[PDB]
Amino acid sequence: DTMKVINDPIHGHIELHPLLVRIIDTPQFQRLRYIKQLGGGYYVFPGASHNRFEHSLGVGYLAGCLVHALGEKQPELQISERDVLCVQIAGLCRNLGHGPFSHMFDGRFIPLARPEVKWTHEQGSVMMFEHLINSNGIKPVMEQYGLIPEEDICFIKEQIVGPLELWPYKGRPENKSFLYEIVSNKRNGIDVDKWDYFARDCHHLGIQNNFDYKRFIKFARVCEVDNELRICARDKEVGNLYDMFHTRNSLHRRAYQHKVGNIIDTMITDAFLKADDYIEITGAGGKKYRISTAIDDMEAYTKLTDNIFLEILYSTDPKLKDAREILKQIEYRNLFKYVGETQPTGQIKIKREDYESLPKEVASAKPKVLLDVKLKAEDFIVDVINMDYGMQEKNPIDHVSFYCKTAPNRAIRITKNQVSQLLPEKFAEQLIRVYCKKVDRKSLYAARQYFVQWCADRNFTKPQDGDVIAPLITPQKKEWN
Amino acid sequence: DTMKVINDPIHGHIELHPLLVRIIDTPQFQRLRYIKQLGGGYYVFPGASHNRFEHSLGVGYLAGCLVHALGEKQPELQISERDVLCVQIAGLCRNLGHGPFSHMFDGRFIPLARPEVKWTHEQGSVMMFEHLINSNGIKPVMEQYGLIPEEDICFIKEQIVGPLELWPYKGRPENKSFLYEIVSNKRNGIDVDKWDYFARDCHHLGIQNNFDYKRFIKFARVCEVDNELRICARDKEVGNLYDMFHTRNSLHRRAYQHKVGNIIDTMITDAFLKADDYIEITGAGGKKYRISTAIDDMEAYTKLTDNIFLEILYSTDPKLKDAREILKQIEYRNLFKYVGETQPTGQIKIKREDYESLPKEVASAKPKVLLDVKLKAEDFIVDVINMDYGMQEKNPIDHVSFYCKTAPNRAIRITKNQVSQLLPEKFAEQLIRVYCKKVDRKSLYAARQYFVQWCADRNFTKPQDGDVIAPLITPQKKEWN
Amino acid sequence: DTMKVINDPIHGHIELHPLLVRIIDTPQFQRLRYIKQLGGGYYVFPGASHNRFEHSLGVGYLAGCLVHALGEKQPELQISERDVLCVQIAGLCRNLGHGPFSHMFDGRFIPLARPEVKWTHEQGSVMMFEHLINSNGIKPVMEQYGLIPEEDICFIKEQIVGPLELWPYKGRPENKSFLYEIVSNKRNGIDVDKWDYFARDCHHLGIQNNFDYKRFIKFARVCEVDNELRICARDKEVGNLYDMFHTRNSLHRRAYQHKVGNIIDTMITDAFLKADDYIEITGAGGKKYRISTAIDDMEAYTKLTDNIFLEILYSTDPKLKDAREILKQIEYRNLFKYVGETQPTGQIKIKREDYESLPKEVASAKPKVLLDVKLKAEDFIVDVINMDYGMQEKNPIDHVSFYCKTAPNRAIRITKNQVSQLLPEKFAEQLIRVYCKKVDRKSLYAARQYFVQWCADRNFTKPQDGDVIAPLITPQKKEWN
Amino acid sequence: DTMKVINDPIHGHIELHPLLVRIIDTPQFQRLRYIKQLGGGYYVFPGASHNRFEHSLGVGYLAGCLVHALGEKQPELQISERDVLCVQIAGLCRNLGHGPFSHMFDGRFIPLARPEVKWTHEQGSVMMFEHLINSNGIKPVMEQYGLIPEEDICFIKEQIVGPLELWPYKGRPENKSFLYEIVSNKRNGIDVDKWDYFARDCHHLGIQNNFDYKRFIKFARVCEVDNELRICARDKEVGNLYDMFHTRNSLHRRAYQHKVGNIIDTMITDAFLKADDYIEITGAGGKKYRISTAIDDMEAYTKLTDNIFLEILYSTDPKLKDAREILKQIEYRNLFKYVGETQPTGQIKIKREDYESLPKEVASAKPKVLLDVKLKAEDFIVDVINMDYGMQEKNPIDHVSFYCKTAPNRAIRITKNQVSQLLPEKFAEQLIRVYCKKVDRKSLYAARQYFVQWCADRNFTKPQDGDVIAPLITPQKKEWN
Ligand SMILES: Nc1ncnc2c1ncn2[C@H]1C[C@H](O)[C@@H](COP(=O)(O)OP(=O)(O)OP(=O)(O)O)O1
Ligand SMILES: Nc1ncnc2c1ncn2[C@H]1C[C@H](O)[C@@H](COP(=O)(O)OP(=O)(O)OP(=O)(O)O)O1
Ligand SMILES: Nc1ncnc2c1ncn2[C@H]1C[C@H](O)[C@@H](COP(=O)(O)OP(=O)(O)OP(=O)(O)O)O1
Ligand SMILES: Nc1ncnc2c1ncn2[C@H]1C[C@H](O)[C@@H](COP(=O)(O)OP(=O)(O)OP(=O)(O)O)O1
Ligand SMILES: [Mg+2]
Ligand SMILES: [Mg+2]
Repeated sequence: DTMKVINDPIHGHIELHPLLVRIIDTPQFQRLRYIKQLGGGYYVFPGASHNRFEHSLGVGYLAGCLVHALGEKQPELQISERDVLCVQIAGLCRNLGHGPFSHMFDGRFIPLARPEVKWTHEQGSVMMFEHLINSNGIKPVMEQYGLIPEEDICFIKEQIVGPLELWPYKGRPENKSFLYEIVSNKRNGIDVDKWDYFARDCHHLGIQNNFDYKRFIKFARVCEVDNELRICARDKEVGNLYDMFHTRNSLHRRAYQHKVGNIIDTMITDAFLKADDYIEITGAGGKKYRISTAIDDMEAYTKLTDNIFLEILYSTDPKLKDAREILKQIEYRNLFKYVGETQPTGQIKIKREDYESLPKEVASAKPKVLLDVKLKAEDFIVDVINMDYGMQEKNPIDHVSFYCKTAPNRAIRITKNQVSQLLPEKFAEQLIRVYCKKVDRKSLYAARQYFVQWCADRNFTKPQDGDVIAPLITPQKKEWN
Repeated sequence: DTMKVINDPIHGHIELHPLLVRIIDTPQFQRLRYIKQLGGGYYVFPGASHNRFEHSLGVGYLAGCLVHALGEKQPELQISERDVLCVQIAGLCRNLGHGPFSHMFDGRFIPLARPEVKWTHEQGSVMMFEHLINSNGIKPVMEQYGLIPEEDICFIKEQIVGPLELWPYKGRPENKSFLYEIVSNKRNGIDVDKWDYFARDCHHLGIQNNFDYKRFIKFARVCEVDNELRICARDKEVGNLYDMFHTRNSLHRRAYQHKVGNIIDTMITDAFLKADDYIEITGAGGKKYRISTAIDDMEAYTKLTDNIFLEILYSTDPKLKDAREILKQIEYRNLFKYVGETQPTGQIKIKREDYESLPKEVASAKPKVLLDVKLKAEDFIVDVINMDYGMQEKNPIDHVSFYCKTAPNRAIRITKNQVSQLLPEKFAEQLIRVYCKKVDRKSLYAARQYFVQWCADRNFTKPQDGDVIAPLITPQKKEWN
Repeated sequence: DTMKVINDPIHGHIELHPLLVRIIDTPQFQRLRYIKQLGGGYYVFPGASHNRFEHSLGVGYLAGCLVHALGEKQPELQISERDVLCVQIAGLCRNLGHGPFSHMFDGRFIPLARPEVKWTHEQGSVMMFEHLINSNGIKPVMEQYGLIPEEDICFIKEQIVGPLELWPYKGRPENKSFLYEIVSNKRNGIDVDKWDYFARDCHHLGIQNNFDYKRFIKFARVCEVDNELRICARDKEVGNLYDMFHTRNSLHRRAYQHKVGNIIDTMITDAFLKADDYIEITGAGGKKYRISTAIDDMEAYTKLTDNIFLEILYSTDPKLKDAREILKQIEYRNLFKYVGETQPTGQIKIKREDYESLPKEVASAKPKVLLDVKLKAEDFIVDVINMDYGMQEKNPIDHVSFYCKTAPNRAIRITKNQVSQLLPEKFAEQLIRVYCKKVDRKSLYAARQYFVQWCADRNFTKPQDGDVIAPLITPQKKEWN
Repeated sequence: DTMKVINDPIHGHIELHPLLVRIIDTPQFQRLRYIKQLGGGYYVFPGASHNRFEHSLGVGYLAGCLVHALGEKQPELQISERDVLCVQIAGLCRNLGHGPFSHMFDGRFIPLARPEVKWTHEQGSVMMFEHLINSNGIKPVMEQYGLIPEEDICFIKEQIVGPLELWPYKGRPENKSFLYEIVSNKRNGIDVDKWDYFARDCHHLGIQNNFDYKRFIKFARVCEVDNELRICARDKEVGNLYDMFHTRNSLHRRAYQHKVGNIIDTMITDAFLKADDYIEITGAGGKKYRISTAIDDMEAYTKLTDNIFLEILYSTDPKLKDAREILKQIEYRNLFKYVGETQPTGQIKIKREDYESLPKEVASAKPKVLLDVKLKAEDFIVDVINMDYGMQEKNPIDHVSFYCKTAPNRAIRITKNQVSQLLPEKFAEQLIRVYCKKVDRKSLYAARQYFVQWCADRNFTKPQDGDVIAPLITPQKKEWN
């Protein structure tokens, strides 16, 4: 075995060490070719045909770039080939746990199908990784290339999911703490995963990426912070970091949370729920699993991909008729109709436990307007989106360490006010989208009146088109005009 | 209904007329989302996740751009909105007949599964188009927007597949002849289909595109040629056109005929053949079809996409065991091994009827070298590739008309010698690739000796690495050294 | 004369009407080839070799695109070919008044050389335009293509500089008000000039552009607002507009106000001041002008370009020795040294009349630290930069009109709170940079102590590296720590 | 001093070793900021504002990339940091000898002004380099970083211009022969200089680059060939190399030899010739030089840049009136008129000594057509362009060595016939362009008749528009029709 070269449109020619090739050439990894990165986003942005596979290669490549760069600048860190390979493998493998249509599956479907469970793609990645290693005899190959499976497997998993519980990590000691900041940065979110998806998603979406990760890599250094060795950024690059999160937020606003992409994800989720009793996936020892239970057996999960969509769409079984009809309405573009968007005001924050009650509230509103139809709770969908800088209300740049050119080994902190007054005052907000499942002209007119009335009753912000869609409703609220 | 905007990474924001939206939002068209543009190419170029869907949008867009541009420069042509819509629809729909993995299906699978049939994606496109129109009530909508279904449906089909047999077309008269040169140019191959795939494939492959279609559109004009109105290019742009075909050939050499992408297509084709008896696809009136017969019923063909690959891979049926094993070997990257490449010499041309005899010839060669194993015909795959400028031995630029700035309405011809002596002397050639199905070190060593010996016996060109892979064989042939 | 095509790396093949060609092919316009778009920026960003010439072509092109797009969507506006040409010409000609090194000349040099004068490149553009027309016999050519010089020349000038003083414009009536929003938008700054520079500067700088003007053009419409016809943007595009200004601010932070690019501009300005007595530029009737007075005669101003830099650098005249030495220090990269950056706190705002007093304040600070050298006012440079969203403290999106899909003719307003809580709370700030003209190690150490002490005394923000450069100074200030 | 980072739009963030920074920050190098890469090309392609400075940085960067890559793959080569720095410096400095408007100066001007001299930019680069080193105290700095000035300066110069005289080089021995193939490859032309200009020129021209140098670097290796260690390319990459030269030839056809860019270069050259007696450039010890003699004194040559154009344009001296008028006609776009293009036939090859006789031949032709004016030799310009693959009639790929994956240390040769029959049969040709200095309609009509008659008399190829521009002349020649 020798090194392979892969040509990636985003990063160019990437070299893969033979051990990485071995990990990649397994059913568990190759599975990612059949999972769209952006789920339902492809149904709005036709360039977004890309899958988790190629993103994982990129993440693995960049993880290697950063660890190599640090080793070259700072030989005193004693970064070994072994460390590099482990960081690359964690990079390659942090997406292994994704399900059909990526975030649709763990963000919408599993929470509704198995409310009692607490599941994340991160956890799934660790489980799939263990399955990949054991099913394919990778441990001996790791030993052949100088890795120590016991410690290094633990390291790799910790890089993906955090401590499997004071230094809380066992795979490496504090003197190598900075290695835990590369693939999945739990401290402030600044990691190579973002860097790849910014660049790759932009390339495919047809929207231009504003963040320069190559620059960041050039200016990164390791310094001592509170008895840990951590990655620090050059002081003057702080603005670029603020911009990185701004870019992330723009991408969510323009693409990842696109109102129609989301309703498509929602429709697909509904079809999966209606199919979940009837689709069987064979796992370990021939045992049969459902879409919602395949997460319990990695052998079954290996075979759970976007393919399920087409299996349902092309099914002839009358049991799958309701699920199949939903997908067919997607194809004919008879989608649930977007009614509008609003936001909470002041300190008001909508809790997850209240999401189910919201359609009922909308249907209970009593707009003083003449209506041909009356709508019921089940006619409304309410989608609540939490937008933030990756740390709820917290500013991630408060959790970043910097260095200055006159003392490159001395770590410092930079506050928001030392950067600019043009920065956000808050770092989190919620958007509420409302859609109507009845798509005829009269139902939609009515849905608009209910929605705007509900916004007024709850003291939410005025929808942007409120005066046009509900001219009889908006004047009651002085605050709006 | 009003016009929709779609954002495409290649062309930007494309406007779609409501009638086009209606055609697009049907199962027949949306199907193209599940068919990879480059088939097995994705297994070599991980950026090439793109599907026929987005390519079709682009072709439809560019077709519109060119016809609009000509109408704006030359009002005297009397190009109508009706003409524009018809050309856009033909652009959109010329890929409707593609099967799983695009060219794999009509280039390898159908020829082996149904040798008696003569099938092409072009023919399939016309059938799928008719099916799309009839199944979805499109005719009334066409009338609503000023089209005349009888004439215009004929025009659209003729644009895709040529005369459905003097002027041989019925959908438009000779004064609109130039319209037939936009979507699928049967005269010289210069059409909007190439322009989109050059740009889109390059974007995804990570290889840079050298052809500027926007420039070409700016310099295009309609002039009278032999009592037809044809599209002419500005004289000085002739070099750019030679370059366009050079680019096409480079793309085939680097990507579309990549030796490993082709062997993956071949392995997938073999799995399909082994599954063909057992997969059933439901068509019109509940009748059941096979992969190879789905082409006879468009209702069934609608459901025949890349999904078949995963249906086989994930199958548990013991009947599908052999097919499923082939695909699994793809996942583990245990692929048939490439042995080498050579070309015929002089006037020698390999005929299609002789393709089957070639593995037998290779196995019959008697290299004077010590071999642990003897290989048989069934161990060898011989792939013959015809590379040309789109017209067999003919130079397509001999079939292009030009105009000069001093007389923009007078069409002229330009010969190769009026352009450059650095151009090709021939416009067609054949490549022969040999692979071995036995992948162990000793079988591959042997396969190399047989292959090189066969090249020598047939007086084919010396493989580039011949002296390295078969040092005992190459010296016998004086011609090589 | 017929239309010319130009190939631009940003916009592709641009078509130029013959009248535009005639305007372009004059000494007054071609001058712009010898004036760098980014001035001293090229000395930091080596890709920024681009000149005002090519930017002007782009602005003229985009101005045409927008006016054409609006006319095609809304024929009822009665936009004429004449209107289009006039808007294109204003676009082409709004940069004609730039001087050597663009903003350096009217932003730094003229204010210091001729404090009594009030001069702007805008004013210069109008003067140069009039000169161009009269010197080159353009009026007859304009009449030949259907323009009415009296009204249209007025219109063009008004588009550049605003009313040459109710409806305050004379070149077009209120029903064509929207035309005044294309080239130089005095209401909110959203114009084609920005669009071209964002794209072109980014292409040359090596920083990626986040704003999509093509999208914006597609969604733009004209609606009635307060008895004027104005350009409106689609409601949901409001986020993209906020982002456009954010992008502009990032470009200023990263590139246009780069600390070293600015000090280079400052050094060049100083050399020009020292040369201003001795360089003579011949204007109308052989009369001689200086660099600072060439603005009074357009014939002389025509010959005032970046060339002055080299004329000084290559001079042998002993009178120009001091000016020439400054430029030589640029070449050897012996630049004034950047000491640091800080900002005012609270309501504090530095007025233009106080800029001269600032070096003196820095030199008067009394840091309690042992210093080998004492520095004087003349050793310090203080550069005060006003950063905003183009309207001082005002939010430009408050001055934008929108429309919604359900009523495309009805203009509406959108507030900040209807968009996001992640937006800036303020839209303007000031940055203060300090540099030292003594570049030796001991002077620079001292300069750092003075600077930080001055920040503390004035209650400015703590410099980011303050604790490292002045550890003995920073602890006195509790606010900092 | 520590390493600097520069952001280049083509290569990204490039790191510069402190010694390189010192070389760059001198008047001799910074000079290159005032010399356009493409000369008169900017007057046709307005994006091509780029200068030799930024190209030199890129060449220096890529030279470092390649030497680093080879050292990392093959530690047994013993490539030292010293070797790397020397190769970078040669890359940085191989453009130091370019004159105003780059190839215009050594390709047109010097050959006409100083026919007796044999001058090339290469020679100029060595002289400027020596001047740079000596004038700026660089030798000590080189010693400080481990270079040995005697040997290393010799090595650097040899890399630029070849042996200054079996192994003909003194700066390194045969075991380091491969180092001489990086910056300026005298064997086959495949070097980092091309790679940068392909990418950078394309970026600025608005034409897309087809060659992937990063790929080439990844597949490059050093192997023993005829008792030298040389750079070898992977066998299968041979097609990409053919394509690289095809790309180079396309760029010449489309841009570098653009008919109008060339006539502008010719006009500028004529102005320089007319100014050469009167412009004085001050060199060593105050001595005065002319444009054509500044090459004899590097102090003077340091000050000879594109500035000369503007010095002439802006001059008031009546002696410079004729030169100044030529440049003014450029600004008004009153250029010499292109008449047509043709090529020699068969074995016919035009020698340099016959270039001067060609205008006379054109004027002596006797077209049997009625002409209002008779034209003289001095009215015609004949531009003869030799287009090739960099080695006259020779195929450079015959001078490239390859390796195969099965024996990476064994160098091999590949012939054209082992690659493709679609490759050129010849590797050199000549183009003849004719222009007329009389631009009125009747002169140009007449010029066309003379030109086509001359083509017919000389048995050159038929101009593409021949039948249109000279319908009475073309029928006499049966060969044409
Ligand atoms: N000419 C090319 N230009 C750019 N990318 C290419 C080119 N050829 C192939 N690629 C891409 C496709 C793959 O991602 C990657 C692997 O390339 P390739 O060198 O063809 O691998 P290989 O496995 O077929 O060759 P090998 O015989 O060396 O193993 O490079
Ligand atoms: N900010 C953005 N930048 C670039 N492209 C975008 C942006 N938002 C959406 N798109 C792309 C994705 C889709 O292919 C296309 C659809 O645009 P959009 O106007 O969001 O559709 P829509 O159907 O949601 O609008 P409408 O509200 O009229 O229905 O544009
Ligand atoms: N092959 C090419 N690709 C892209 N741009 C090109 C090409 N050739 C020329 N250009 C650019 C340079 C100019 O900006 C613009 C003008 O092209 P060109 O057609 O050569 O004008 P021209 O004036 O020389 O031809 P004409 O003979 O029509 O007057 O296009
Ligand atoms: N935010 C940015 N993004 C991209 N390029 C940048 C950015 N800032 C600066 N550049 C460019 C300008 C230079 O070509 C190169 C390095 O600039 P910069 O890091 O600011 O140098 P510097 O000399 O100001 O820093 P210092 O001297 O503080 O080490 O990168
Ligand atoms: Mg391989
Ligand atoms: Mg610096």
